[PDB]
Amino acid sequence: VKSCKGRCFERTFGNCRCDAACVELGNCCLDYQETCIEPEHIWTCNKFRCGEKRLTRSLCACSDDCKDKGDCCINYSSVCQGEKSWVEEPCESINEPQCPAGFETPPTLLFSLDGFRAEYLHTWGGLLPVISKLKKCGTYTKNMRPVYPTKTFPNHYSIVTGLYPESHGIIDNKMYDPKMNASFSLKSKEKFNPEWYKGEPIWVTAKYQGLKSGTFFWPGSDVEINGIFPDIYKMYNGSVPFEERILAVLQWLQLPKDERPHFYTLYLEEPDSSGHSYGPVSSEVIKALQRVDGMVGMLMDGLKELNLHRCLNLILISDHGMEQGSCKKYIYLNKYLGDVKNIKVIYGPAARLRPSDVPDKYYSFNYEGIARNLSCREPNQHFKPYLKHFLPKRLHFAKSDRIEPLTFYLDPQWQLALNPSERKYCGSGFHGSDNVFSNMQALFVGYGPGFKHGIEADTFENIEVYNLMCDLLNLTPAPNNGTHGSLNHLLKNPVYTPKHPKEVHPLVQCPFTRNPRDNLGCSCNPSILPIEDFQTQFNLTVAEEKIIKHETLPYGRPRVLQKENTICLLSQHQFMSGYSQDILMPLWTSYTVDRNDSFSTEDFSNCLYQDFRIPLSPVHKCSFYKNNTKVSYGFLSPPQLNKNSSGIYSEALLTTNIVPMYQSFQVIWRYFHDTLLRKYAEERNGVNVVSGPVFDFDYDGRCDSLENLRQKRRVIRNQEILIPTHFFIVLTSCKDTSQTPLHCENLDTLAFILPHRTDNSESCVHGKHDSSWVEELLMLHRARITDVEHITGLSFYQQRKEPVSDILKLKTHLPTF
Ligand SMILES: *[C@@H]1O[C@H](CO)[C@@H](O[C@@H]2O[C@H](CO)[C@@H](O[C@@H]3O[C@H](CO)[C@@H](O)[C@H](O[C@@H]4O[C@H](CO)[C@@H](O)[C@H](O)[C@@H]4O)[C@@H]3O)[C@H](O)[C@H]2NC(C)=O)[C@H](O)[C@H]1NC(C)=O
Ligand SMILES: *[C@@H]1O[C@H](CO)[C@@H](O[C@@H]2O[C@H](CO)[C@@H](O[C@H]3O[C@H](CO)[C@@H](O)[C@H](O)[C@@H]3O)[C@H](O)[C@H]2NC(C)=O)[C@H](O)[C@H]1NC(C)=O
Ligand SMILES: *[C@@H]1O[C@H](CO)[C@@H](O[C@@H]2O[C@H](CO)[C@@H](O)[C@H](O)[C@H]2NC(C)=O)[C@H](O)[C@H]1NC(C)=O
Ligand SMILES: COc1ccc2c(Oc3ccc(NS(N)(=O)=O)cc3)ccnc2c1
Ligand SMILES: *[C@@H]1O[C@H](CO)[C@@H](O)[C@H](O)[C@H]1NC(C)=O
Ligand SMILES: *[C@@H]1O[C@H](CO)[C@@H](O)[C@H](O)[C@H]1NC(C)=O
Ligand SMILES: [Zn+2]
Ligand SMILES: [Zn+2]
Repeated sequence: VKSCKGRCFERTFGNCRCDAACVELGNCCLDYQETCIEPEHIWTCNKFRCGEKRLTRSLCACSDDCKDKGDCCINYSSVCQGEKSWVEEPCESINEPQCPAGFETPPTLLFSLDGFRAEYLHTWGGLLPVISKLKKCGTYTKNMRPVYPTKTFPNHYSIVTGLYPESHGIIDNKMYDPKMNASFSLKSKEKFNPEWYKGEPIWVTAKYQGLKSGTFFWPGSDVEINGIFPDIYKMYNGSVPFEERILAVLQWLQLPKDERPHFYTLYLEEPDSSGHSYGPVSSEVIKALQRVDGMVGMLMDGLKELNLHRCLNLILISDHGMEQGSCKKYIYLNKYLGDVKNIKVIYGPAARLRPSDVPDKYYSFNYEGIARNLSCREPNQHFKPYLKHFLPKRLHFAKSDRIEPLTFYLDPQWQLALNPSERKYCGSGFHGSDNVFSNMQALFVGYGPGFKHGIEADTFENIEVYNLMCDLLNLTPAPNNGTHGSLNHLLKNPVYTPKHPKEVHPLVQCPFTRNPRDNLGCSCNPSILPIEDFQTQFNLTVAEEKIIKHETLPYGRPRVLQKENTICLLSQHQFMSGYSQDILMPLWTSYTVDRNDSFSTEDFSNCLYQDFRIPLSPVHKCSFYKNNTKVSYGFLSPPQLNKNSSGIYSEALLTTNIVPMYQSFQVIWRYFHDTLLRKYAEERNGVNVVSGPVFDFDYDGRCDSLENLRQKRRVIRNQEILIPTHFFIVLTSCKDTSQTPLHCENLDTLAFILPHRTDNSESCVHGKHDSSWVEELLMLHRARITDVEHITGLSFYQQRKEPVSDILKLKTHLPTF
């Protein structure tokens, strides 16, 4: 008499009412809403609904017959039969997958929570029980590094292609292509134009190898790519409630095996939506995090009902993080340029500049002009104009013609526009900043038979996930920017065992040739002890060679993977090197600074000794460089480093150990070898060094072919000289500072690809100590060893006893401080 249970919408006499008219009269039963109305709007059972008379308008049922008719709400068993929800069960390991026929290869589901920054789980884990249990029972990283720019379409498409945006063509949510003379927008018909989307998304990879795919939203999944759609896909519609998306995927997993997909996707707009609207630290973001946690729980409860919770490989992921924007942390360019109307500026933290008159002036326009106009205009300026090829190589943001030739690099929390009118609310949450900023780091949790249990992996990049998903589905990956095997440590049973790459040609021989001691035009410091008998000093016993090889190449010599190359090994007492006769320059030197080594202050300028192992060339003579305004030279292995004396190491002054070097770059190079290298050596109990030139004239992150290098030589004093685009450095010590670089159990690495520029305008030098700015520039231009490998065509560490996959893990690491 006091409850609507069983009598929804039936007229009553005397009892509280359960008809629509009761509301206005205020004589409804206490439970009228929960019993009769709520079921039309919710996907959950509760203590009011358990044993309900079936309602015709209810989204799912909590009636006694719901199991038989198979339309129970997902939480029915937990709430109405007192069984445990997935999250309530303790972790148990999934060694053998428990799958139906059709799933001999188990399915993989890629579940994106847009704008879920890694920090949300660090801080709010206690409010997020389901995601917290997936972490506890699964494979987790505190930080997954997204691609630059840290935006939705770029990162989602990178996750399913393993490609940098510069290569997959989706470089932002808004772009212009000058060859197509079209603009890309998420609100335009151009979003569906196949021409934008390059590479091979995993659902295409899967199709070619006999697996069907089912996407409930993913950037690109509603587009015909290489003539292919997913076998099941949805036209984007953000209004579709999360519950309906999850329920649909659970229907696809019940398809008969002939039509049932193996690869699934799920995309939710939260907590990105709430992040923008209310900021990453807000009541709205907390409620949004609890909601997506509940939705993940709904999937797991759903998989459990289907007995697929020990079958399906789930990758819970996000595209990027979220930062608090501020109207006080917004740069407007009109302050420096005036209210000009000939330029269009892409606003945000990944701001870019382009002429209005396109495609006509797209290449011809004076980018360099505005670049110089906007450099070092204030002290502690919060932005930096960069021609795209001068951006740090770690950002891999230049190759595409869709990347405007002038870009801006913004400090954390800072954004940029032309003027206040051409942006949105400045106080909103935002993302797009440098992919190494803490608040831009993303979520990754892997749970299922394929994944290890209770593992916390070191930080990895989302471009590695394509290969991982391919391994989980026994697919052969399309060519991508991931290092295949670098994530084998996440997998119970790795399917791909990587091998170190084999070098194409063997080392050529550079033998001693008797030739006349020639004048090089050098005014050598009298301090330096010249090389009196070369043939004597460099005819080494195999006993003596083995001592040097062990001290300078403790990890093995760099191997050269280039097609056409003639490299030869040069021994010296303190360093080894690979010399290119084809470019008259070493491709790499290797030496080791010990904790108790000496660095000389004695001048060694305009001093060189002839190396009788290679033909003498005009560009190897002090005379070529004497009062030369266009280029100078520098040494790879540092002459300042003496082990046997307290003077200058004479063997380092050989013509074979010099590289063309702009006078402005010498400031950086000197500071590194005089100050920093000594400090590193002390702090780490020694440091092995490998340094060399880099030639990336195509600014594509790859070493240029020898064919291409011929046409890139400059003419200076009627000599053909090849000037490096960058210089690389790779420092290697031990994790354990009790050990020296020659006897490490575990390698601690730190690599740089320093840009080789005619000025130091990048660093805004004037009125600041030399000390500060050089370390700041090194930090900004750090790189993975894998980045160095791709851009030099070298391969390091091939003599380490570690398995290959462990070395790939080490080479793909990027140091964060
Ligand atoms: C990330 O991974 C990417 C995929 O592996 C990789 O990009 C590939 O780069 C190579 C070389 O730049 C591209 O391969 C072709 O190589 C020749 C060079 O001789 C190009 O000329 C050729 O272009 C073409 O032009 C022809 C016109 O006559 C035509 O017949 C061809 O069909 C073709 O259009 C190729 O471009 C390859 O396409 C790239 N793939 C993609 C998807 O971008 C990146 O280098 C790698 N990034 C890093 C930093 O490692
Ligand atoms: C995008 O997804 C939206 C949410 O799924 C969807 O909106 C919803 O569309 C349904 C259509 O059934 C509306 O229901 C209306 O139509 C039925 C059919 O007879 C009648 O009961 C009523 O006239 C009812 O108003 C929902 O009201 C509506 N839901 C919401 C929250 O707006 C869109 O249709 C989807 N598609 C596109 C392309 O926009
Ligand atoms: C490149 O695209 C631009 C912009 O769409 C084109 O410019 C337009 O030209 C038409 C022809 O009279 C006019 O509608 C307008 O002057 C422009 N339209 C807009 C929307 O700005 C241009 O024709 C295209 N082609 C080339 C190669 O320049
Ligand atoms: C079906 O393929 C897709 C998947 C996602 C798409 C998308 O995802 C987004 C949604 C909303 C915001 N804006 S937000 N999260 O602030 O409200 C951004 C990206 C935008 C446009 N098309 C898509 C097609
Ligand atoms: C920068 O260019 C603007 C025009 O866009 C000009 O008015 C201004 O004087 C320039 N500022 C310099 C050169 O510092
Ligand atoms: C030329 O080089 C010498 C030292 O070799 C240097 O002291 C001098 O400044 C330079 N001369 C000119 C013309 O700049
Ligand atoms: Zn996003
Ligand atoms: Zn966003």
